[PDB]
Amino acid sequence: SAADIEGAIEDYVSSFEIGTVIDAGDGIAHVEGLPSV
Amino acid sequence: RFGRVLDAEPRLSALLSDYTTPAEGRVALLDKALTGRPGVNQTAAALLSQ
Amino acid sequence: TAGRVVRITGPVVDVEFPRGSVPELFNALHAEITFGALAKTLTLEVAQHLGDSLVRCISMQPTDGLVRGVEVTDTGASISVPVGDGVKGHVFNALGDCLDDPGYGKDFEHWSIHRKPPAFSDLEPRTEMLETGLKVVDLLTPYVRGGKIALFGGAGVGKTVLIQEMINRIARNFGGTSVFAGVGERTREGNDLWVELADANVLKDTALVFGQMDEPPGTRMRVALSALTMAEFFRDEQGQDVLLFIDNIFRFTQAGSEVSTLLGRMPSAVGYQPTLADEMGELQERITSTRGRSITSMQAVYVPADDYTDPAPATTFAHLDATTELSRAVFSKGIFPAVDPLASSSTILDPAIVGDEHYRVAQEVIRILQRYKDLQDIIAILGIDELSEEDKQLVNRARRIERFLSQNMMAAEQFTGQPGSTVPLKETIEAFDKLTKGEFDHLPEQAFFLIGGLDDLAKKAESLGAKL
Ligand SMILES: Nc1ncnc2c1ncn2[C@@H]1O[C@H](COP(=O)(O)OP(=O)(O)O)[C@@H](O)[C@H]1O
Ligand SMILES: [Mg+2]
Repeated sequence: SAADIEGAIEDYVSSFEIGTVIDAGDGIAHVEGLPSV
Repeated sequence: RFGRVLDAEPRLSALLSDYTTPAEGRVALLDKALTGRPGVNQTAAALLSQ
Repeated sequence: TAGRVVRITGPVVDVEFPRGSVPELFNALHAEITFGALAKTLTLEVAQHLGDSLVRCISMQPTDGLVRGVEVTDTGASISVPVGDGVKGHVFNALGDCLDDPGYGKDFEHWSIHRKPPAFSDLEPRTEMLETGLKVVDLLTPYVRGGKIALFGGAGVGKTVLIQEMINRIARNFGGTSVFAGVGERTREGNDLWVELADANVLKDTALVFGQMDEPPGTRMRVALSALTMAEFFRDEQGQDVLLFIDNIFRFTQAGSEVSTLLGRMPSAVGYQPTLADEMGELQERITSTRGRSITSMQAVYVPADDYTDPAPATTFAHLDATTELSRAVFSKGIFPAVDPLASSSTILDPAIVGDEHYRVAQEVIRILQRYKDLQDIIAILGIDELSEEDKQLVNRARRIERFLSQNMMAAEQFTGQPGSTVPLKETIEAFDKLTKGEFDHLPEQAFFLIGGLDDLAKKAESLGAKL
């Protein structure tokens, strides 16, 4: 069809910030999440 | 055929390739987008979904 | 068909693109920083294809405020700068934006800053002297019209003062176009040069391109290419003589080394990038005169830590027709310009080009200074009184010669209050011939310090109680 695919992907996108410290030490931390930081 | 259309449609391939999103949702997206069409072999559709 | 930022680390940015939309190497891409305080548009130069549709790029502007996953747009071409007669009399940055008149030059012809050097068959050796009026330069390191000239030296030895002096002496009465490239140097110096050229009326014939040491490494890498692109347009299209000034070309190499390790390259010796010689060769081989099209290029080459064996200046040495090497020792002795007469060199300092008299006088001066350098330690320990009479005579002659090689420069007045002077080449040769023969041995050495020709020497000697 090549058109219903776009509708399906748009419906998926429409269907769907605090990070977490994954490690730390010596004054350096690594944090997961925060995609828009 | 599905491989060729996926190669020529990078956006759907990228969305389906990601593994962070729930698997059930991705399978449903593939069904309602590509492999749920009327004229599709059942076995090939099942293999692709798996 | 647009990419997205994936990884950010300092000035290096990784961008992921869709299949078949990976930008070519050196392509310019655009990204948005929307944070109000730092809002801007980043220009990123594609440096590597990492595979998996990823590309590593160097940001031309600081990446502070950049967010992962923001859209990246591909312009389809490398960084391009305006070219034409319109760039004369204006100040640009590495990206071709007009600093003194924003929006100016946007309608000009634009040339990509990445370009292959002239074909070997188009190259032609240049062996014509370019008289400057500076005694040491004219005698021992004669410059070449249409050739490549460099001023080597450590930090604060007078490279910039000499660059300004040569702008005063050569560019002021230059028929053609001048291009100045401030590469990773002080913004204050750039403003001072801009104002000085405006006051001297040379600005109308000069195109200034500034990328300062406060800029990210990419700008310091590409500003030299931008200025060289303008100069290349003037050489190849307009077909007029071009004066090119670069200060400091070492900053190009330094920025390359700064980004090398973040680009994933294993470091070479002395912490430099493995590609130092190749990148420097590309850039320098673009800076040249072809057959019938002349570019006289003068470059200030910073020598890290006064170490002339450092790989950067060592690699740069091979690219010059003439090199004036400034020495920290000479500087600390109060001799200006702080030229090392024994380390400097020129390819046209042979009897065929400069003539037998000039060559002989220069060689005699070099020999005397070399012998004095050899005897300095003995003089320091055992004193001059333990030298042979001929060696005492040579030591006196050498001290006078080394003082006379110093000169009051036009650009040095701001530092000494003494107006500058110019010495014709014939007068310089005659004066140093007389000096090497001991005709001025009776004058005090202080009479030879920071003066011009023989008339200045006579006047200063009279002021000091001696008759020339
Ligand atoms: N001909 C000169 N006469 C007197 N002082 C000079 C002369 N040349 C340089 N100097 C002094 O040395 C300093 C360094 O000069 P400059 O060329 O600006 O630095 P660099 O050598 O690092 O480029 C100047 O600020 C000036 O005070
Ligand atoms: Mg300087």
